[PDB]
Amino acid sequence: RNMKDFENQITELKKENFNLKLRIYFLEERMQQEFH
Amino acid sequence: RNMKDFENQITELKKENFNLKLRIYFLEERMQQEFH
Amino acid sequence: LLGQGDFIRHLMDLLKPELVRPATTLYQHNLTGILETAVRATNAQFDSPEILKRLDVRLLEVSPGDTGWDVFSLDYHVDGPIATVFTRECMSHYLRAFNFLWRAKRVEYILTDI
Amino acid sequence: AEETELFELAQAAGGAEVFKILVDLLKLNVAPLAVFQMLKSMCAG
Amino acid sequence: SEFRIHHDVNELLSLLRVHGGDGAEVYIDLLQKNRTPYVTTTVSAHSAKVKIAEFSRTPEDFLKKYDELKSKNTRNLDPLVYLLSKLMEDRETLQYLQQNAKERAELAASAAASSGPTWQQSLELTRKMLRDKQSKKNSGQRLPVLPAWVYERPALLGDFLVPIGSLPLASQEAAVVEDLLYVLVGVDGRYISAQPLTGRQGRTFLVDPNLDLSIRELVSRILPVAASYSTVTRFIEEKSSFEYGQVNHALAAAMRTLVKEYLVLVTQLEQLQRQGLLSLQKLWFYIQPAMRSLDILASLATSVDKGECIGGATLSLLHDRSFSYTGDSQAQELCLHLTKAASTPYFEILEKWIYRGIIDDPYSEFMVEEHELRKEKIQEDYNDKYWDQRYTVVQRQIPSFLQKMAGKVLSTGKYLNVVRECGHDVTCPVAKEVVYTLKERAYVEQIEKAFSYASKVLLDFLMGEKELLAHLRSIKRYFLMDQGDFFVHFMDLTEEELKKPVDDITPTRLEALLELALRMSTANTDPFKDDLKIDLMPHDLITQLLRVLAIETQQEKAMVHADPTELTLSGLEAFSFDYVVTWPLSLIINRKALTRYQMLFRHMFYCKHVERQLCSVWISNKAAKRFSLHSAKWFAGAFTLRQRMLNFVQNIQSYMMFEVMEPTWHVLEQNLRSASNIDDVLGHHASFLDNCLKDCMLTNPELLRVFSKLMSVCVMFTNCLQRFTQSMKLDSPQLASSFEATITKFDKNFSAHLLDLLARLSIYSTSDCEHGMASVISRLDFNGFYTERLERLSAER
Repeated sequence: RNMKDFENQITELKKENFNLKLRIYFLEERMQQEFH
Repeated sequence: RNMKDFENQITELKKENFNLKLRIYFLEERMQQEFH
Repeated sequence: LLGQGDFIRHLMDLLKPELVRPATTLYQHNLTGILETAVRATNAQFDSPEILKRLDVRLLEVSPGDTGWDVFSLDYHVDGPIATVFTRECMSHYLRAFNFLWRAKRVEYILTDI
Repeated sequence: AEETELFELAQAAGGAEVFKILVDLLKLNVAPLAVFQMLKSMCAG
Repeated sequence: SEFRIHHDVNELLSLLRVHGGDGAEVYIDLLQKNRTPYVTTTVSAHSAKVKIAEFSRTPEDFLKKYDELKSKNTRNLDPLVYLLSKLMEDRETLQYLQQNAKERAELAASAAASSGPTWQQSLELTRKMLRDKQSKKNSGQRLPVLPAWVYERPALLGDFLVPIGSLPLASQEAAVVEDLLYVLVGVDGRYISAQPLTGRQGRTFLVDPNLDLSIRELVSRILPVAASYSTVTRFIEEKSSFEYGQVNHALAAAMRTLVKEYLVLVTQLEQLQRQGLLSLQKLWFYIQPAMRSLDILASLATSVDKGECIGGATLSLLHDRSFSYTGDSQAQELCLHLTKAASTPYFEILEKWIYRGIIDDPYSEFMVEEHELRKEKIQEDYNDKYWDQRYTVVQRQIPSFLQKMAGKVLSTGKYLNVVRECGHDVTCPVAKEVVYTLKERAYVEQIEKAFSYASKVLLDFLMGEKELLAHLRSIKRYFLMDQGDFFVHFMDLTEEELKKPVDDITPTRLEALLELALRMSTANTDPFKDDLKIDLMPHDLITQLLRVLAIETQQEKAMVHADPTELTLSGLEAFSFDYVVTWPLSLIINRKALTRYQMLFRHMFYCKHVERQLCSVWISNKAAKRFSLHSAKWFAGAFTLRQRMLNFVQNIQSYMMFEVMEPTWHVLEQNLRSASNIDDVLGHHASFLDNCLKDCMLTNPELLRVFSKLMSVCVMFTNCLQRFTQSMKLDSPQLASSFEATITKFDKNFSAHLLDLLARLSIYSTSDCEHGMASVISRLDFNGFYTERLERLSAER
């Protein structure tokens, strides 16, 4: 086991949530554009 | 840093990732409903 | 097994103010790059990047009353058949043996510094 | 997702709520025991 | 899809009404560790059945229904047994779940209170249902429906539509023999009749009630193949329909060969009856060997229609029944030939989808169901469907002998249809055919070899005929700065129109300048210089990023909902680039990736716009060398603060440019220099994209706001500074009051912002570790006349 692994997991979780939020933002933009 | 800070951040990150997944699911459901 | 001493000498050269501090002042990015920089400098320059991946850094518990030279420890990734060799019980035994070796290594390094 | 067959199994169970979301999960290539453990994890409440 | 599980996790938590604990936020990761592209959810069904029967309250109905369900052969059934027994064992989960389900039923009740088969008709109905599910599913494909005279003109399949009580005993045996010769021909006898049944049921055979009981029983014992042939003729008829499948029509034709042999053996039996030499024992002595041959195929066909098996699911059932008839070589070798014959259409379809890559499924029976999509949409939508739902995979139409490598097969098929959409498809260099076998390592080895050769062809075509590395090279010189001459040309020219407000300037002017700079520069080396363009971001790279980063925390609707019409957009604010890459060629350029490369270029353009503004303001105060070294005191202080912020600009630029740009670029160049396939390329591209998502420090909302405020303050300072320098040039309100030794006020504001900047680079970067802190907060105090104040600010925190 390692504690630096928990550190890297945080970076990976941040990048994953960043991609998720980028998808959410683009999706919300598309939703607002198409529905209005 | 400290050992508990990483665990608390990981718990919060997991909760936030689950919330992001639910929000993306709602967004995708809205996309399916409107565009299809 | 606390073998090649060059890494320990690297830690003496660098971690003197970080390990000297209590466990409450753990720093990770610097610790991560400390060994990486000293792998190419010490005799561990021949260590395979795969070996450096099998190796890692870890922590045991929280106790601020101990200087990091006594408190700070490492980690290692045991994977595949290597995981089947360093069993979790065997991993515990290896970690405890490394703990005793580092307890004496820290005492020896402190004696050299004294 | 063979909702007819799911309800048929539920009726033939004769046990103690449809929970077909779990039937979807089991048909989502979920382990028949990894969710079994979560069944008690959530049953604890 | 991938979040349908997260939705199901939340739904299950709500249904169970589980408040205490952490919920499924971990149990979802348990299912995330219990997910696979293949299915092996088969349990020791005997053991599971024993456990279930032990836990059963009314086991008779449970056993009957279990037998019926295994006859239905539904999916996820056995893994449900592997969950059922695991829950009956989890008595704690069992008690807490029986209580939870009783509570859910009670809550639903409270909410509510407050608020005989005709085999021919069944065949016709099933034929109509199959025709409907073939026509509607085709949805634009001709249905080769057979003439309705097939459903009409009965007996086209060919099945069945003198006192004997006083007959002599030996004469009774011989007469029953003759009548049986008529009966086993699908025809009436003289003492034993047949009757049609209701549904898929056997021909209810009557018999002379006056017949001798020992002979009648011997006939009843030999009758068993009677229904096996009546139904076999029905099975050879019904599944011949193209709506029953063309492959299932081959399946019925295969059975035709053996039913013909069963007829031939009945004909040769006629030879012995025409010799007047028939003995009932010799019949049974011969009927015994063949009734088994009829029965095995009768049961396999009965199940093949009872499960309505079709596509690869039918092949799965066939391989199953093969292993189930393992133990009787009189059936195992026959099913070995049956499966061999059936594989032909299946292996041809797979090889058509694989060995040729061109999936062709008139009945849509193949696993790989190419979901049609328009490639035009992906060229503009950040969402992509071509590379994801262009070749969808139908899980049900899949044989089990390739489920383990069905994923690799799907990858090869997707790359094969990919080379077809690229218009460079060729037959595989090796085109060995697939043969049905109980062994599957042959098929899997062929699959592996095909995947290797398919990578060797498709990846080579990608890096060749598309040569996207050159497109990346231009995606660096253009769209990533790195073209020094081009950037200088843009600064010298586009400063004119970016000065005009976002509406003030004309995009005809902008595109004209975009063309003219290249026409008046020395950067013709771009062979794809046309694949660059100019776009009007209808938001600020910061305002949009602000609403995006502040998502679901405190600005999901507080600032994500903000509209830019209420605000004024800077002429440089809308500035952005556009690119064009073909759907077959350079399809890697997606609207999401273009959005990322444009957001990076947006920050780069805001940065270079500030850099040029500061450099110009410095050149604007060029009189200080000849001007008084003391009288320009209101200018000497600004000269010092101009480098005070020039260093901050140069540092914030070079840090990202050398530690955010070089790492992503060179690491992506290495990953692509060793890329294997399309997924490998997507990963090496994400090395430059997802990693660049934080290489430029683009994921901290607080830090983004702080840096934006600093940039805004420095822009305002250089604005009133330009106003003052222009008033000084001309002499050589709010703007007239923007020179009150305003260097002090600007220092108070910008320095307060920089104080919070250093505070963030210390605290937030300390909590994030990383080298970004040592590269910026530590970069912020190069000498002691920039760190002493930061050290005191750190203490004052």
